[PDB]
Amino acid sequence: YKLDVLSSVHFVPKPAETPTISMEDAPLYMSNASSLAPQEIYNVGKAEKDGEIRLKNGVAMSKEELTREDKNRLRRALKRKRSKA
Amino acid sequence: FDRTAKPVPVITSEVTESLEDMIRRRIQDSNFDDLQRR
Amino acid sequence: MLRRQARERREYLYRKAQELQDSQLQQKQVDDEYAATSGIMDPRIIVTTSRDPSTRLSQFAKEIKLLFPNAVRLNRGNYVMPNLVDACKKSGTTDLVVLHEHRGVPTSLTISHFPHGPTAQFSLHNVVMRHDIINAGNQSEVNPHLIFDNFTTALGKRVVCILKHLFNAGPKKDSERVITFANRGDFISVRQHVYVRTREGVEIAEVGPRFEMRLFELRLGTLENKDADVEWQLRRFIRTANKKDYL
Amino acid sequence: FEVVEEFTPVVLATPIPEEVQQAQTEIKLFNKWSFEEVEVKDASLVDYVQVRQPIFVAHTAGRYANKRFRKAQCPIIERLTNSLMMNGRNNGKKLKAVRIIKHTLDIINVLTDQNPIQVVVDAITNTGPREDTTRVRRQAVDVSPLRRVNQAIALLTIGAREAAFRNIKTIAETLAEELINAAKGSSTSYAIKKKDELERVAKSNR
Amino acid sequence: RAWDLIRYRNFRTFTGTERIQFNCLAVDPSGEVVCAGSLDNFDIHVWSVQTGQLLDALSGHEGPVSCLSFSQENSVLASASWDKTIRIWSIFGRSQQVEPIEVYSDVLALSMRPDGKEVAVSTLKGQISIFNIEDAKQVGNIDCRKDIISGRFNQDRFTAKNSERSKFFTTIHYSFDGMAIVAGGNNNSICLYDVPNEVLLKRFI
Amino acid sequence: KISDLENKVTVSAICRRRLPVIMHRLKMAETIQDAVKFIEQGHVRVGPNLINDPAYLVTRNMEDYVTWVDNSKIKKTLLRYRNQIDDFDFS
Amino acid sequence: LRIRMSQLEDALMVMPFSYVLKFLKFIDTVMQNKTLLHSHLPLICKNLFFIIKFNHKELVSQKNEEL
Amino acid sequence: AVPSVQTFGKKKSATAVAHVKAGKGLIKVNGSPITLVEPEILRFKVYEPLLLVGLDKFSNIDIRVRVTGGGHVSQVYAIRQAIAKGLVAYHQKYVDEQSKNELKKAFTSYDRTLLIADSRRPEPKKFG
Amino acid sequence: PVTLAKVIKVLGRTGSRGGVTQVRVEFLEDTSRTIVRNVKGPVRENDILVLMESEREARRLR
Amino acid sequence: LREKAKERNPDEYYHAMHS
RNA sequence: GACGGAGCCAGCGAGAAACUCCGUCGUGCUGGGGAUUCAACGAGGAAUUCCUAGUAAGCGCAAGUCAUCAGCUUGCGUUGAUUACGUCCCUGCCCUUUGUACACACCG
Repeated sequence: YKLDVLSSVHFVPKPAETPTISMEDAPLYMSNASSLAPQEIYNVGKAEKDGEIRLKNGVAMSKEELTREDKNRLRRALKRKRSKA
Repeated sequence: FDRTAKPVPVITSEVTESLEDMIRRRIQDSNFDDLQRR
Repeated sequence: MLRRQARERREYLYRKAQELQDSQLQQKQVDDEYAATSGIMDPRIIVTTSRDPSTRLSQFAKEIKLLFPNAVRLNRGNYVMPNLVDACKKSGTTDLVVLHEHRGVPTSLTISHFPHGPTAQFSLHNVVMRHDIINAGNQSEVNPHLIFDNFTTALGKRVVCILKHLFNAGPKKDSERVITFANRGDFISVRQHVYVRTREGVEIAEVGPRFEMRLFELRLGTLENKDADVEWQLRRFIRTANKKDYL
Repeated sequence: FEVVEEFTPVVLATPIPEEVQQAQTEIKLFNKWSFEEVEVKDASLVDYVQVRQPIFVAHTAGRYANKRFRKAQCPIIERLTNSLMMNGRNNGKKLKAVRIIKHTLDIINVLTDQNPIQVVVDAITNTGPREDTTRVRRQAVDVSPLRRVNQAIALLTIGAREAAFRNIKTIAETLAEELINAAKGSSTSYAIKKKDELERVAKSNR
Repeated sequence: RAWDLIRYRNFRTFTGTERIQFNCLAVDPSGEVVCAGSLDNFDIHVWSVQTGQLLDALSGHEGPVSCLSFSQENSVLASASWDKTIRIWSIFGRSQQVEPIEVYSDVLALSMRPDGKEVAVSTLKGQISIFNIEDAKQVGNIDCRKDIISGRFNQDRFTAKNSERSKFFTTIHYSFDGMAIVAGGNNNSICLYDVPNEVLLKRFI
Repeated sequence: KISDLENKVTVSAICRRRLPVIMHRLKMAETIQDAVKFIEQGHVRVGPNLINDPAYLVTRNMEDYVTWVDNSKIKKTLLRYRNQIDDFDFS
Repeated sequence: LRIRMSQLEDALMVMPFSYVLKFLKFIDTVMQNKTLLHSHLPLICKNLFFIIKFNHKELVSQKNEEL
Repeated sequence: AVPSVQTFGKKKSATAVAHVKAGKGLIKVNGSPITLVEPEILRFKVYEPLLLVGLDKFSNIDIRVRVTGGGHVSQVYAIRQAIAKGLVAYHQKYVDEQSKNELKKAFTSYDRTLLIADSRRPEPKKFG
Repeated sequence: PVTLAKVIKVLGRTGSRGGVTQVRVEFLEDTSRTIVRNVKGPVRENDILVLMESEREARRLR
Repeated sequence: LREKAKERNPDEYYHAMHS
């Protein structure tokens, strides 16, 4: 405040148990849950089961049903992800 | 008679081979005196 | 606007004096100009020539442009050095490069660092342009590797610090393009090559050009300022010139 | 009913010629052509051949090369004069183009009683080719109006230049006859010949 | 800082490398590019809304950038300064360009036509000048020095009429119809002008 | 640094930033007393704003743009002696 | 589907009007195929809307009652 | 003293100083009448302001221009700028500002270069 | 006879040959009917253009 | 002298100048 | 455009021209060319270099301030344009193919 008032062109005002009322809010009718994005609530992650591959696309892949050719490219697909990482 | 200043060098062949041997050695050792992000 | 420039120069001359005293006490890091922007912002370079340049000098400027990844060539038609430098500083350029010649033979190379210096002037010898090479082809413009050989004295480090900052930082590790500046008796041979990593060594190929540069003036200010105080100058009529070495 | 704004005859300590106050009545090129009656016959060339802002002399020092299309705002007469100076030896001298265009307009009036500036507009409109070809062989496609007017000026100037390059005819008279012939639409004008050939070639590769 | 008014959250924050003080701001109509100006740096910082990275810095002003605005339609940027000039920036497009227009005095405020064909600027001389963006020529000029009312301060030792403290408008804006300007400043007056013919409609205390 | 900040700060340093002190360095006024008269009479503007209070301290970025007011009779004298009074700029 | 989204709008923007009329016929053919439409309904909708926006003034010009 | 104003016009290195005072309509450039300025072909250029606003306003003033520096074209444009500027300044100082506004409006409507210096500060078109 | 058509939209990313711009134009005689055409010169929006043939449809010229 | 000419304050004002 | 008159406008730096007005000449290697009296040269092949605004180009003036330069180098001013300022179609050179990116939207 002090260095402000000396170097301010215009008027600068001086800056200023029991339960307390919150003077100011960040709206009342708004709900906290509605303020959170779907991604924030939940986002697809890695496989919980070791025999599954789930991508961020939301598709899970059981290794048993995967054919050999599909398994190969997926392994190579991961390697590219790991390589630059 | 005296000469005041250095003679400007002549880039002869045995000069050239010496410089390129130096250049190959640093690339062989990957010793580059280059700027890097900070 | 002129008042700001006048004040900044006084602060700058004070800073170098303080930096010079600190180094002398150490005698008993990167320079202040480049410390602020070292490795943060890539250099911005303009290459130009003297008025009514010969065709070869224009060609040589293009070659220097290709040498520097972030270089832009500007025609110097009727531009005045204050007008040139002021127009340059507004655009935010880091360095300015100006060339001279003699009957289509490049002669001198001067580098001035903005906003406030330093300015370094070089003299060229044994210049060999790539256009002299037939069927040479086009260059690679990747961020090249830099080689600095035989720079030992404090001035040599200063020449290194000036020159090093003209390039972009952080060349990728396996870049095939390398630029080398080898100091040999104050005569810096400038070479650049493209190399291939072979199973039993390294093979390099010249693409050109060749030229030898010698510093003869280094000044604490922009090239426009012929009033600026001199950091260092090359003495030629001194009795020890024929055997004295500086870099 | 009338309105008067001046109640006293005006006399200046420095004499001024009568033609100058007559010009104060209305702005006229070289104080000797009015732009009021000028209209562009072809709708397409409108908004690119600019004649609404009257000027005394071609010289304007207007800054028309900043934008891609400020050239359209330039008065057409300056465009002709500035195109006229060419071939290196004439570079640097627009004022010579100004004298040449003045003499050319005088010649146009002498040969043809119509307002010469209208003749220039007519010639430019007539000699702007409407389609031509592009190398692929060739394939025929059409032309933007700006590029039309640019060729119109260029071809007229080039025909005038080459015609009198080594001829007794001076630049003024060859330019004048080229403009007259182009305005008439006669094939005699070189620019109209080039227009016809280009459009014919486009038709062949249509 | 960027704020969502549906969910009331600061989803993004932008800052310069050296903590540059910002005094003016403008946002692209597409809501993808933001430009801010500073009173100490003289260069307009540009960030990407989606990424939050500094795209580049628009340099060229010899003075601090006083105010900024994007054309709502053409998306052209107009920048003003105490440099006594106005610069039109065509940031979008393969090629980059700057069109400087000189003005008689220091510029304080700038308003953009909703059509995006004209720009108005308020100068320290107390003038509202309107220019055609596509051609970059002046089209109208309005006086304001007489219209403004400024009261002598109790501490003033000089008369209000002789005073020069504030006869300029520090803020201006158009009417959405496009025929009026409301102007305000460090004074006791709000003046509403009628742009095509340069007269005062009404004045408010 | 902070240890410097302990001792570098001085009353003289703050007084150095006084607008009456500053333009004296800029040579607008012979003397500090001449300066405080001019500011009170209202001839000196910092940036786009007029200042009539001597005790104002100019921060560094505003240091460059401290100047006289356009319609100052003083400035009219400044351009007159050097013979560059341009009446269009009203100064 | 094979056309990349980044270039879809422009490909739909290059579309000639008389050709656009045929694209409407194609959408009709998709429509009798209920299952195929349901599989890829959203992508069809965006393309149709952009086209109608693209040539709205041309479509109103057409007076074919069958259309 | 006699009411008068002083102004300048700049074009490249050409600089014209125009001194305007109450008078009987006397234009002189470098001590010679405006009608004698050269080159003659560009003479109308310097007639341009005198002509646009009407010779009547000039009848009540005596006005003198001194030009130095630059070339003939730059000198002509310096003169025309200086005369426009001086007319406007004189009208404001000693005549109603309504006429001042009218003068500015007319001049800027025709060509803004009469009133503001047209300075081609070099700009690097190539970014960087 | 020659028709006049007002440029209504400049086409982008058309792969046209260098110096060639694809454009869409609305005929003046009938604001409805539209055609796509290939041009050389610098063109913009709101320009009018003269066509000998109103039947050919433009095709990418590579 | 050259430096004095460069970094001259255009705003500097003096009294004997009035003469 | 050549020639004869007239008219005139700069900025660098301390051991003017181009140009404008009026006249003559006249498509003839001529009143162009100026080498050694009156030559070659009448616009330049295959090819090839560069170039976007006070820019290309013309014009003169000044100083040789430790490298280089001696009718060559730098600097100063004067005169001052056409075309394009859009494209990845060809060529060449690069970047991406873990949103990672704090909301919405879009993507997958």
